[PDB]
Amino acid sequence: KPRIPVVWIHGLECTCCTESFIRSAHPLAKDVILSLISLDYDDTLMAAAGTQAEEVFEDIITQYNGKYILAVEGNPPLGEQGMFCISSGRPFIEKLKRAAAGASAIIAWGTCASWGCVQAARPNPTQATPIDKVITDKPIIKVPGCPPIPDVMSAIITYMVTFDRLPDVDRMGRPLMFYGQRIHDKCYRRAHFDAGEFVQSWDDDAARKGYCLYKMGCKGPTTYNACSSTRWNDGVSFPIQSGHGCLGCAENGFWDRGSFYSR
Amino acid sequence: KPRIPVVWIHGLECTCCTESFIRSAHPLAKDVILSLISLDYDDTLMAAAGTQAEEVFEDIITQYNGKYILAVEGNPPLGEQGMFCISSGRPFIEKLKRAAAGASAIIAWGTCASWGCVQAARPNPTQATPIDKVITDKPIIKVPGCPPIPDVMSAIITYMVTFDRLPDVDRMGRPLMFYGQRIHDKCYRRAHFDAGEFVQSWDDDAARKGYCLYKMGCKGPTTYNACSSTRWNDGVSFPIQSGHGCLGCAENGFWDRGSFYSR
Amino acid sequence: STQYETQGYTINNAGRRLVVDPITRIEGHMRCEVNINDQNVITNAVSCGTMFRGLEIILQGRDPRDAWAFVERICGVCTGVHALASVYAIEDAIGIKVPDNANIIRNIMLATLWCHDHLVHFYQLAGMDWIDVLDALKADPRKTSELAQSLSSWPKSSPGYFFDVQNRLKKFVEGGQLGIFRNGYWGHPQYKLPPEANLMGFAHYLEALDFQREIVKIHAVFGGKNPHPNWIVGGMPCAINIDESGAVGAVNMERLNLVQSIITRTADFINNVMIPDALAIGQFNKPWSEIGTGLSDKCVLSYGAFPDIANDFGEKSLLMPGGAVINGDFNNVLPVDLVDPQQVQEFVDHAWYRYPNDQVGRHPFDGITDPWYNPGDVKGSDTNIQQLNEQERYSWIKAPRWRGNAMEVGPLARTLIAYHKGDAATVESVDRMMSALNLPLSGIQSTLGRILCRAHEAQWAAGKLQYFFDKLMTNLKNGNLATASTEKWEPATWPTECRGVGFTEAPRGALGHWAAIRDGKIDLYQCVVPTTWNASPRDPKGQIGAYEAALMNTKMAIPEQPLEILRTLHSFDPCLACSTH
Amino acid sequence: STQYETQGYTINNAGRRLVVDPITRIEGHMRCEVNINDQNVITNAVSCGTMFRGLEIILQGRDPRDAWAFVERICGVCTGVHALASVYAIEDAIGIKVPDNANIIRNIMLATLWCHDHLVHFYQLAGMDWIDVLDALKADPRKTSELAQSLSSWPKSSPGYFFDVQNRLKKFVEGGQLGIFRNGYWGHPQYKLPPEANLMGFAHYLEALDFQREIVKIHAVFGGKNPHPNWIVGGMPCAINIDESGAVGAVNMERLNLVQSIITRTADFINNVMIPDALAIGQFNKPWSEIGTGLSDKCVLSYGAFPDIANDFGEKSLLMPGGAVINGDFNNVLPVDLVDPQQVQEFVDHAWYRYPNDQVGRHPFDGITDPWYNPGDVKGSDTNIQQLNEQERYSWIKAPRWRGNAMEVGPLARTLIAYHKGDAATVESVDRMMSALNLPLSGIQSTLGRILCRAHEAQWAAGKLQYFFDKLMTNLKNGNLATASTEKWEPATWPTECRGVGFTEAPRGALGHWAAIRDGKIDLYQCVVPTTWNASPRDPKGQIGAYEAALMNTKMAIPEQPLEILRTLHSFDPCLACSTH
Ligand code: SF4
Ligand code: SF4
Ligand code: FCO
Ligand code: FCO
Ligand code: SF3
Ligand code: SF3
Ligand code: F3S
Ligand code: F3S
Ligand SMILES: [Cl-]
Ligand SMILES: [Cl-]
Ligand SMILES: [Cl-]
Ligand SMILES: [Cl-]
Ligand SMILES: [Mg+2]
Ligand SMILES: [Mg+2]
Ligand code: NI
Ligand code: NI
Repeated sequence: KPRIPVVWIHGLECTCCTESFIRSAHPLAKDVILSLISLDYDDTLMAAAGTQAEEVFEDIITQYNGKYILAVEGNPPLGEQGMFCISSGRPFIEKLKRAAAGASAIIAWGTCASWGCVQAARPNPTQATPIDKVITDKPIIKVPGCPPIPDVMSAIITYMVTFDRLPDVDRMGRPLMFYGQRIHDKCYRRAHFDAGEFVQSWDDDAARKGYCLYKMGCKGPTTYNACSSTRWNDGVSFPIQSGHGCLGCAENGFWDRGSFYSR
Repeated sequence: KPRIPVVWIHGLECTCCTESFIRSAHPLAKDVILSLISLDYDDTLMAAAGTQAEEVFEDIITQYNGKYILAVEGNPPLGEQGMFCISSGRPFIEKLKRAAAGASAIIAWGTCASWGCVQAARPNPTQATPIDKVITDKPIIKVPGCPPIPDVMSAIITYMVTFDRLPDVDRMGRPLMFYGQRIHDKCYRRAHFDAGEFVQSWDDDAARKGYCLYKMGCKGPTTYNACSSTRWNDGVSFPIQSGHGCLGCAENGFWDRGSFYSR
Repeated sequence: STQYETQGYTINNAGRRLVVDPITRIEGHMRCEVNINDQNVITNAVSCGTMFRGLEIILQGRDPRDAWAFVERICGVCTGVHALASVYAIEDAIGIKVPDNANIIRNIMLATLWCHDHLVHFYQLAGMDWIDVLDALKADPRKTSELAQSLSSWPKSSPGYFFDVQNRLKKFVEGGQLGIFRNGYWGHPQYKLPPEANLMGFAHYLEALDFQREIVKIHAVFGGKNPHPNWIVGGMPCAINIDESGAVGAVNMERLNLVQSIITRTADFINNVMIPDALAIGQFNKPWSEIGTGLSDKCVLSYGAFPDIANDFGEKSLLMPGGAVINGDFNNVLPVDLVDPQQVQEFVDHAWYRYPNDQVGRHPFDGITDPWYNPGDVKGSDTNIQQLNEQERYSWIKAPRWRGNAMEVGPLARTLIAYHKGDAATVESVDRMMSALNLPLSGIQSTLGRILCRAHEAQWAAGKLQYFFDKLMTNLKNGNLATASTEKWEPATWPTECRGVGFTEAPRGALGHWAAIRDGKIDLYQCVVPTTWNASPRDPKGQIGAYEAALMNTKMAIPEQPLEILRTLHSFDPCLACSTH
Repeated sequence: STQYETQGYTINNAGRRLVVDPITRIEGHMRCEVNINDQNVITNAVSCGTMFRGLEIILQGRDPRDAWAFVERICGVCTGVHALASVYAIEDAIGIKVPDNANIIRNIMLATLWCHDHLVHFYQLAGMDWIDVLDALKADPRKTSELAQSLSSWPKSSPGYFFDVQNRLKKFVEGGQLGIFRNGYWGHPQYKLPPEANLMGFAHYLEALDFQREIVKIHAVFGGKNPHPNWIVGGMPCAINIDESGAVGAVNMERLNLVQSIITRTADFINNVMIPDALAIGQFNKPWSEIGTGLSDKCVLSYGAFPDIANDFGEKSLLMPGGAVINGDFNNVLPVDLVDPQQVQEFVDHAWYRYPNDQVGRHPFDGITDPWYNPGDVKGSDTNIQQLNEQERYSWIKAPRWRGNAMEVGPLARTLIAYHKGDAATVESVDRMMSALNLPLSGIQSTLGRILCRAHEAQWAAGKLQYFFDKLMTNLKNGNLATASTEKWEPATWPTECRGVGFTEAPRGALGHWAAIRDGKIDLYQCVVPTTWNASPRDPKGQIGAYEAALMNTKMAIPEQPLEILRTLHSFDPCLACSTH
């Protein structure tokens, strides 16, 4: 049977969302690409460059008008007439709008496309702007995190292909399945939090026993993500399990909510 | 250079401890066997049977007298003159004592060898008896659980070979590294416990949200093990994560502490 | 010495007595004794379970809802199957129907076990009876590659790979620490593989040891852990949440993805490693298609398993057929009823138990487990057995019979039953497999046949895994998430007095749990387990069980080296903890 | 049109103009323009970073302890390397020494990144420039097996395997949904692999895509997650507990076991898949040992990396040598000092930034990041560039120089530096590698050479992984567990005013972070990143950077199909997000 067309574009970004995607353990990114979707455009992985790449882009969005999913990594800058991010000699934002116009739905990968992420942190030199502030007439699924969990990314994809619909979302457009609860609502150190058992300086006795990282600045209490349950890299770890507090990296504006090491 | 000789014997058992050992993800049981130890006797895996197996047993405990580690799975029954478990036409307990006498140290695998496990539950028809009540003049490391976690078993082995010493133990002879804390001290559902958010009947809304299993009988609060941190089967799950309360399976007499579904 | 005739055999205990105690590369504890004549042919075979724990006693007075957890620890090898039989039995007693997804997940747990158990048995338990491990040191790596590549599409076949495996084995043995290979039967004339096939098989032994750990991840997802996953009366505790808040606390799309990944790799390993190895062993050991027939051409039994219609245990539902054949009449597959007191019975005249009348058999609803260690007139003493006395009590295993008939259970039994009831997939698979070996159908009724059917079943179960997963996903797509029925969870809702039967097909054969509930507590709990059948001692008519029959009439090249005995016994996959419970 | 001479090149912008925008199979956003003469030879090359975010601006006013987390997001491909440079820089400023285990773990994090980044670059980014994926459909599976087995002991080589891979690709393309292969350069005359080597390479592409995910589990253990692991100023937060209560809450023996398992498999994959594939590409593409030399025979730079003596960044400590060569004088490897205002400077006369005087270069401690989009007289408009004007400002990338010299950085640079400082392992390795291809040493100074050195480095780093792990375990055996120094964690302990430099060798080359702290906050933070060097625009003397130089003088078979340009650019592993930050 035909596989669902996906167009994956890139604005201002670090490429952490593409890298996360290819870490998928189940399904493997290999099998996603070969069997689950048609990844028809993707700057980081595709053979075609330059005019060949433009031809793929134009052909796909024309031929599958109204039928492709648009995945967006990174975000459009509004500064300098959009020429802080240039694609084919024009503002990235023009490519975003053209791609958005033909999509059935959009996936905003990561805190970049969802919220703004690091380039939108004070003082936001480029006027980096999240996708939903620019595209206002399309379903946008926000999949935040810097980056999101690999197996969350692949799970959302498999959900859309298997069930042939978008995940249900909270009021902010995040899939309930993985963003419905807080890190702190499923954190294996909560026993210590409840007991007032806290790491107070790095590598103290409390740290060597896996005590709670709240006094070290953990932002788990205000952060919605699946890290403390699903975990990272095939269930191997997550920030808190490896001894560092949650930064808040799935939440809007997390860079500017004060030092990572303060309350 | 020579690998450390290990003699692995079996009393009354279900073989869950051998099966757990071979599930090891890192190191693989294969590499443990080929490279880390010399598994010189083991009924479940060894080529030799009958008189050939007796010859291996006698040769190993003679040639490496004072130099081998004895691993014990299962336990001796004292009933019917010990002939509830017969090896080479004699009571298993005689084989246990002979093996113990030449060992440098003993590992009591599982709740069977550590405490008694299911055959020692009321009314203990066979007078199944844990190893430390029979062998009283040797270092015994208790590694309880029914069975213990695969990667805990392999970790204890790698510790002994790498560091050339026994793990430090609590007052019950359990390695501090993995049995120093309770399931409930590192359970990812503690947030729910602390908030009074409990499953009340199977597959209710609370269950579908991963609420705490205390009211369904979970014995995590009184059970020392690594299941809620290290988890099972290469970090894939543990009892509570898959929706069933802890049975208490690492604790002495857990079968006779009342219904698994009561407090 | 005495001689009598039973089931076409002449049981004669004159001549040299051989003892194999312990039997290794089985689960649990077994003793085997034979007599051989001057031609080194077995004229008498004695099967003795050398352990007992007493789960049926321990279960009395417990909560029925807790039963599954106790009986699961009957066995860590067939881990889960007793839990399944238990929840089936309690549900049957109380009158509980589980939701479809619970049923499907249970079928997944059982299919996972079949795959895992059959695979590990083939390589780690039986394999060294067929593969001469030390002979692999003589193989040519390139010829090994060429052989492997002629048999299979499996990627891992390079000369350098076989050289590395060979070098690993060489370094292992070079210090004289041979471990599990020490004092084996290497070089015995019944080892018939060329060195290249020994190196191919040994490589696969190591690959299987690695890979098996992955299969049970399906058990970890739905059941928390392996060994010894968790279950509930009323369904399964692994609540499902696909598309709602808190899915991180349940079986969600990422968890199901993990399960799918394991299913695919499991099928691939079985189909491309185990299946071709099973056929290769067949190819080099065709005489063993005529050794160890035992009861397999006379009497075979299946209860059936894998109900595809939730809560329906009838013929139209069970994907693995049930039925009984007696008297070598494979044209009359007979229906089995586990409530009928005239069908399944256990005798203890030759076992270490007390009955009011040891000359009759008791249906498990009338079962009694009153241990009585009484070996009578042994050579030696009651704490130092040199020779069991098989004219008296000689085992911790009860003697089950079906309508008074001694039956074989397990993969070969099931295959025969399914074949002769006309199951299309079974017929096609068996015909293909026997065609490939240029052997008649009858070649399957043998020690070699038991191993071939076990491989067939691993492939069958891997295919069924995908089928069940697909059915689960179909339900989820339709908004059907339920995993538990709790309307009758509370004791107050149960009948004051009720009884039930839970049955399935464990890896080793037909499994039944018979439970009686009274006043909220277990009144009686009786287990009849596959190895109880196969390893059975004799009955009041002197009839022999499947192990004793299969060992009868067997040639031994070297009496002091019991390779032929090990081959036949191992081919049944003995689980002695199961047998005795 | 104009012509001038620089660094032995004749820069001539007469003739046909070619534009490649976007450059794909890189990290981030790049535009390349060339002019070709009547022989289709490149006479002008223009390197343009088409993105900017402004991390150096964002970092002002932040806590120094938080800096690593912001700058890590300069790049998700070389994820971690900026965090490392950051903690190095802050520690250097404040005067912090970390415990040995922190240093070792940091070295492990960097070595892990080298292995991962080099591997994925080789297959997923550069690979399809050398492997004709569609031509793999023509390969013979058996010949493929034979080729693979002649090159490597890697297990996965069976004809059936190559057939299955080929059939997968066949079914993928059959329906016309070619995905990442759509509208590629397949069939271009510069594709020189035989079909069997294309199928071998494509199979390895898929194997590498799978396997790369495993390497970063090391980052997950010590750093919580990948991409973008966590770090601290003062060491690492992954506290160690081996033999005490609560080891479940720390890096314990089971966690270290996982790490060891990943190291072994990583080394095995690199040594037996990537290394032979790199040599095979060399074998079939020997002319590319003479294409794309650029600055690699004139000017190369390494800062050095992997300090083996904790807190010592000197020559005797760094396992990866630092040094500079200028003017093609490889007999005089020069010392590098990152504090010397006369050494590292950045120019912006040809970049979209404001300086008080754009005719001078600023050392990063005097650096300025004041964005100024001013493309001047382009063909088109400010929002529709048809042709950059390389006589004025044409990039978001600053132009770094070392003592006024345009330098190449990265694996080839490091290899040349180590080689010519007389590092025994490097000399032996390079000599053997060039010997095997029957090429002179000079063949390494090339597009093909950059790819060969990258493979060499992946092998080197995999070896170093084990070395560092062994050093960690040695400390743990001696009871040395410390992972963090917190004496100067609190701002109140810091100098009111201080500054520092953190430097390392990222996968793509020499990396420096220059940080100035005042009153507990970042006063200035300036980054000069490897691709900033390599993708550099021109300076006031018109000198060209590594990309422009390497593209110069290159023949194109088909102007409209820029395969030669992609090959040379990809050989440097461009990271444009890094370049611009
Ligand atoms: S470590 Fe963070 S998320 Fe976990 S219990 Fe403490 S504050 Fe909450
Ligand atoms: S599920 Fe059990 S161990 Fe976890 S918080 Fe609740 S009672 Fe404690
Ligand atoms: N299979 C299995 Fe175990 C036995 N015999 C059970 O039931
Ligand atoms: N490697 C890498 Fe990224 C670049 N260029 C850095 O530093
Ligand atoms: Fe994930 S591209 Fe990396 S920065 Fe934070 S999401 Fe963006
Ligand atoms: Fe683990 S052999 Fe299985 S019963 Fe509980 S430990 Fe015993
Ligand atoms: S930092 Fe991000 S990765 Fe998870 S634990 Fe916190 S939301
Ligand atoms: S039942 Fe046992 S396996 Fe762990 S979660 Fe409880 S100690
Ligand atoms: Cl794009
Ligand atoms: Cl944000
Ligand atoms: Cl034993
Ligand atoms: Cl106990
Ligand atoms: Mg029974
Ligand atoms: Mg800079
Ligand atoms: Ni069993
Ligand atoms: Ni980068």
